[PDB]
Amino acid sequence: KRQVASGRAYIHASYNNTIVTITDPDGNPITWSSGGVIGYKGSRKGTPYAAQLAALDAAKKAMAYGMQSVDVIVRGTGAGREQAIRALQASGLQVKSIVDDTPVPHNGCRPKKKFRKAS
Amino acid sequence: PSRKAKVKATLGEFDLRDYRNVEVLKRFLSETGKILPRRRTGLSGKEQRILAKTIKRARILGLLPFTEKLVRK
Amino acid sequence: PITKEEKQKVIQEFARFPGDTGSTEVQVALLTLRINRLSEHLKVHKKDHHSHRGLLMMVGQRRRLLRYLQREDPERYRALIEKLGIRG
Amino acid sequence: MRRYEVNIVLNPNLDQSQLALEKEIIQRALENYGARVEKVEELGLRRLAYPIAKDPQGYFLWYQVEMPEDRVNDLARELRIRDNVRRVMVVKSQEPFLANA
RNA sequence: GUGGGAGAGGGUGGUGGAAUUCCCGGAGUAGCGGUGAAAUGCGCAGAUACCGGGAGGAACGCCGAUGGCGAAGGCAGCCACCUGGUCCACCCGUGACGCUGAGGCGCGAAAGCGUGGGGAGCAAACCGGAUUAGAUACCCGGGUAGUCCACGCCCUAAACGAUGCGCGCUAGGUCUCUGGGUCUCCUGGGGGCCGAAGCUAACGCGUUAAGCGCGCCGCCUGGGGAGUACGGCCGCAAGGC
RNA sequence: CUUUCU
Ligand SMILES: [Mg+2]
Ligand SMILES: [Mg+2]
Ligand SMILES: [Mg+2]
Ligand SMILES: [Mg+2]
Ligand SMILES: [Mg+2]
Ligand SMILES: [Mg+2]
Ligand SMILES: [Mg+2]
Ligand SMILES: [Mg+2]
Ligand SMILES: [Mg+2]
Ligand SMILES: [Mg+2]
Ligand SMILES: [Mg+2]
Ligand SMILES: [Mg+2]
Ligand SMILES: [Mg+2]
Ligand SMILES: [Mg+2]
Ligand SMILES: [Mg+2]
Ligand SMILES: [Mg+2]
Ligand SMILES: [Mg+2]
Ligand SMILES: [Mg+2]
Repeated sequence: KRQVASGRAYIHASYNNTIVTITDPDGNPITWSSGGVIGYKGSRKGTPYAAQLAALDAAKKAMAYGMQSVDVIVRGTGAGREQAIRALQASGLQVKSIVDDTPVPHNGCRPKKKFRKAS
Repeated sequence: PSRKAKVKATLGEFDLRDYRNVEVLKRFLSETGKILPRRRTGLSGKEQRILAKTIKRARILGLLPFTEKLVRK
Repeated sequence: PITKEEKQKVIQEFARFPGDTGSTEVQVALLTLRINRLSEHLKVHKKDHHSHRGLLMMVGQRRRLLRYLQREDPERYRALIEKLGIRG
Repeated sequence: MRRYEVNIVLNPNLDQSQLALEKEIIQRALENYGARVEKVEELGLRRLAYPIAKDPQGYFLWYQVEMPEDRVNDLARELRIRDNVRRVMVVKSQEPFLANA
């Protein structure tokens, strides 16, 4: 729609679902996709497969905008993560780079009980 | 397994207390702005201790980072 | 902080004789310095307890010395006080 | 009284006038607090490891000085006021602790 | 005393970056979230994911330890100021000035209480969604007190080494923190492990004694009834001794 | 997932 060629591919992996978002060279989203975006409705949005489908979806949708090169940005430590990274690669888009940038507090907020007990 | 050189071996004399010598201070950081373990900085309980506080000084002055982005993968 | 000089002016001021650093008057003298110095610090920081435990000790260490003095040379004692200001 | 290392980083986009402007100040500030001034170093523009005040660079200052302990904090208080003064870090001066030598 | 030393010891002021939340702008669209699987919930008043700006509270990644400091409770971003303890060297000064300690006074984690302030995140109670035979629970979505600050109070604890304090005496080996020295080692203070002799019901302990001794304090005397009742003292109350 | 009693 507005030719962008190169851009960023943000993978938001996790235990509950993977979701990728292709962006324009400076952060603004071109197109996005997720496990929900596709078929899977619940328990398997996380499955590595779903992650693949999503990543693939995100590509196509984004290649139509003229995309064809991306610096991947990995966030979150879930399943399907490394899988989507491979996906984007097998997709049209050229994976010009890869970077895990999962955020981590230098110790700020008391985590939910679900996440506490660790130290 | 940690079987290479130490940020100390690969280097000579330097002021562990010098918080401005960004040049050599950098050497003591991981692929990320994280302070290396004595395990690999080659330093000692005492030296490693002073480094830690010096690096922390540089960081506030903005000479060294607090955290970096991991490339590759 | 008590400066070296600060301290010296005090020791000489009490030493029973040239070089007298460890006499009971010098001690009670020196301690008394720290005590008053500590008390001032504690008027401000009423919540600094670990320091105050340190105070309690000096005081005890003092009265104990003073006691010894009064038990030996009541004059020196009666004098050491008046000179300082203890028991005030 | 006691030695200190007053570190100061100011806005890397000042015209030579604006620069000497803040310096003439840093100076007075110092003089206002009986801070004598021993050797100094001015590295100026340097590449920060992280954006400070949205700006990716900073003009560095370093004054080794001897001043009254009772007023090292105020020296800082005062110094910080300036908008062009982005960071102030005073430090008690320690001997070096050379390593691997 | 003089000269040196290491430390997350304490109090006050300031200050840094990461993250969460909310708000504002941009870009973007159909879900996000959560689970054993789900649902409650949130999203077209545009959420989730992404970039930028701001606000705020609380906590300080790596260093980090198997480490250090404190009498204990405890104490870790960084800077300054104020202040406690402590170790080594020199043998310089006083000249038994010592040890212990009923009572007293002070300190004392968490929760809790009072007045005021604060409130991002988390979360008793509670409001719901699941599971189940039920589920006043564990799981999931919300959520108030509280958690944070100040000042005052409460004083408990698996407040643990489940080991009172001090001093002297009794093989070594090994690892480590911190000081001194004639520094492939000697010596001093601290932390661990293994072990002589010896001790111990055993397990274990073993120069950091639970060994051999002296001094002082505290405490025990079968279980339940019971840390209850009564009385007294303390506390605003809860409740404490 | 939970998953009592004899
Ligand atoms: Mg002598
Ligand atoms: Mg004599
Ligand atoms: Mg007695
Ligand atoms: Mg308490
Ligand atoms: Mg509390
Ligand atoms: Mg309250
Ligand atoms: Mg909650
Ligand atoms: Mg429920
Ligand atoms: Mg809940
Ligand atoms: Mg040993
Ligand atoms: Mg040596
Ligand atoms: Mg030892
Ligand atoms: Mg030792
Ligand atoms: Mg035996
Ligand atoms: Mg046996
Ligand atoms: Mg043993
Ligand atoms: Mg009975
Ligand atoms: Mg009453």
